[PDB]
Amino acid sequence: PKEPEQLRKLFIGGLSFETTDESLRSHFEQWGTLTDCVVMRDPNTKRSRGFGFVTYATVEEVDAAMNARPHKVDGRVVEPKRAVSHLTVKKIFVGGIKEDTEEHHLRDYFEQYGKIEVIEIMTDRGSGKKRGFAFVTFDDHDSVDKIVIQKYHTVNGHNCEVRKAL
Ligand SMILES: CN[C@@H]1CCCN(c2cccnn2)C1
Repeated sequence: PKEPEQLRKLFIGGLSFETTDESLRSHFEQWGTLTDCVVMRDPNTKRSRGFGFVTYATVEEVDAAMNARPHKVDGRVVEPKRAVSHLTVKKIFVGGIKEDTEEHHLRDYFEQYGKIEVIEIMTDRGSGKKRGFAFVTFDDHDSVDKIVIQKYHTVNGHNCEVRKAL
């Protein structure tokens, strides 16, 4: 069936106050079918609040829209983000990797979510032994947002716990 609607929405911040439901839709329809598209406005003045949201038919369409950033909508670069599960960060904690998980295990898996800048496999300050967790830093927050909404992460045969970090 259909992916949950929450996972198909993009919050668009930084809109030009002249962007309308129609111009936001015409822009974002380039990357998929939009089932919803709304500019948020003041209830009394009708003046734009400078943000809005679009809902795609599928998660792959959300991905396509995010991969097409930066988006310049009505002359202004906007800020799309997936809906809250916003804690906008570029780093994840990866736990449950035990002592046999290496850098290449984490890189080969996580590189398909985004461009990796740092992998830090955590070791004991006294003994140097691996502690069984790591941090991965990406160049952009959407990688992290995709990662943390998955129910499961399997890396090196381990079922891992993944959370946003700082
Ligand atoms: C072994 N438990 C670790 C130690 C410190 C890192 N940590 C987290 C968890 C979520 C986000 N950032 N860091 C928990």
